Amino acid sequence: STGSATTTPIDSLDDAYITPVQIGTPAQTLNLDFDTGSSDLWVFSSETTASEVDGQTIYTPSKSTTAKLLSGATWSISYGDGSSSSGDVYTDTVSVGGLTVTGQAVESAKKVSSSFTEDSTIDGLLGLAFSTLNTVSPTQQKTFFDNAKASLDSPVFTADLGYHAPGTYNFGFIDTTAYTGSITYTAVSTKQGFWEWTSTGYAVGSGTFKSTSIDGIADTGTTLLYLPATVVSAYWAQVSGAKSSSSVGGYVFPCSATLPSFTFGVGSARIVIPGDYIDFGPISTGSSSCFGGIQSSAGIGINIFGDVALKAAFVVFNGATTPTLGFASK
Repeated sequence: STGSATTTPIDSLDDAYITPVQIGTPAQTLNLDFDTGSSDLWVFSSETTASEVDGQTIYTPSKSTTAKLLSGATWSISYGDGSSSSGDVYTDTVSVGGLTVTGQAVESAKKVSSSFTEDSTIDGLLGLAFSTLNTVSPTQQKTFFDNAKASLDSPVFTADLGYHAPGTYNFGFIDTTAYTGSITYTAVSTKQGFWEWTSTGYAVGSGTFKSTSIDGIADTGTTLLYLPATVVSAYWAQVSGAKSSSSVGGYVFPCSATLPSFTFGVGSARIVIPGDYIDFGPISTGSSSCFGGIQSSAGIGINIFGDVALKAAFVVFNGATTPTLGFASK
């Protein structure tokens, strides 16, 4: 089997991408944030505290003839940005782009933190990291991809995120028309439960490539590119007037600037992020200070190849017995 679904930016900045997901019978379609940095499929639901729901579409298990309470199971997750959610668990039929999994754990939120309530466009998350990170207790549950894997033509999914445009998540096949050149594959460590890999270096604009190992995660659920402070300082030093602002929370730059590209290495291959992808617009409406799309990871504990980086590539998440990542230009 295979599946193919379009993923759509939630706003004009590509802050996140939503993909329609069919849950239950008859189908209830919710728009979920596919997140290769986590491993829970959770949804706003009829059980979510009413004051914490503000425009999201909810899953109502009592209206699904295939829903079953997973008795005794609870979940609770805290994300790297400080947000969180928790609740109980149903199993139900879940379909993405024509690919159907029966018995998928659907984590129904009883509580969500304010950042979720305040974003009416995201109805929940669909985790695509390794199932070892799933938070369901006392019986850990598998991700949608792990449940689908055995049925897929090939045990892979691909992320093809758009710049200011829709893109595609494919399951079970690699669309050879979706990229240029060849796909370069690179080793993955699953020791932390992430799609963790080592970039071979970087360049700023037309500058020389610096060969240096940068360990980080491929994370579709993170907006920006978070790299070591040395690398980030080297980038922003090429933008007149750019500075790190403690009050704003990162590097800002004059909105009048033209940003240089940023290149990252994948083996001997190179992925070029155009400068325009690094512009996240005014820090507040009407400001002439703009927020940068490359930020320091120093306060995180891990480097994160988020959407800014991934949208410059066609990315293969190869879930074979020994997982690997593939990157191609497009």
